Amino acid sequence: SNAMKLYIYDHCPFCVKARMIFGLKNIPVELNVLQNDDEATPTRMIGQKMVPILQKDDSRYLPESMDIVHYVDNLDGKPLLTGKRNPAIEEWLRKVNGYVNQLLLPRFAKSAFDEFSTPAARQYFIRKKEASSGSFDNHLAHSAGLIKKIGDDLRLLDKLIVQPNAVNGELSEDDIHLFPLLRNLTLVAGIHWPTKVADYRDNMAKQTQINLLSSMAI
Ligand SMILES: *SC[C@H](NC(=O)CC[C@H](N)C(=O)O)C(=O)NCC(=O)O
Ligand SMILES: [Cl-]
Repeated sequence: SNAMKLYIYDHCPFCVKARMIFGLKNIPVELNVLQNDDEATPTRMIGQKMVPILQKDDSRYLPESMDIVHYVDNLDGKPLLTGKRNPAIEEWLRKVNGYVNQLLLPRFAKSAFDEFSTPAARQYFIRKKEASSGSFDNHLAHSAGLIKKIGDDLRLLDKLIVQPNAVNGELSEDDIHLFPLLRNLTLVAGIHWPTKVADYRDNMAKQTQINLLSSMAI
């Protein structure tokens, strides 16, 4: 038995990270999606508006995706995170995460994630992102080129994925960082997915108990 709760936004890759170990280890967790404009709830918990937040069995709260990942992986004394990391994956992720939000943010803002269920929450998101990283319409109008870019980058990634259940052969923090990106990329209609990338994406979604977004791709 456990009483763990995880406060999230469904679109947030850090929140996906925090959910992964629960799925991989079959540890129950109660997901609670917060409205994107809700400052008060997370502030009561941790003193700031940030997700993910884990509520531990003792009722105390733990923020920071990777701290949650390691706490939960370590709680039973037998971690699954046993593998080496590949500097090439860190580099690839840095490069892709540098431009990918031009595809993702405009699509998140148009999609049925629970954190955007109210018009106010959706507007809050749009306003904040557009005031920081530019026009959603401009980015959407550049989709063809951006889609070709991610397709090209995915072809290299394909050659680096060792197997569908571990990017480097044994599960590592590279899986924790890679899967959320691939999972959010399934919201982007038009991408050419290489075989090994698709197999890893599909298997990891199954093993982590985290849905892909293909059914609402746009
Ligand atoms: S994706 C939503 C945002 N979360 C984070 O960026 C978490 C980063 C932490 N360092 C981590 O958990 O690793 C977020 O909560 N945005 C603030 C907001 O007002 O939406
Ligand atoms: Cl990320």
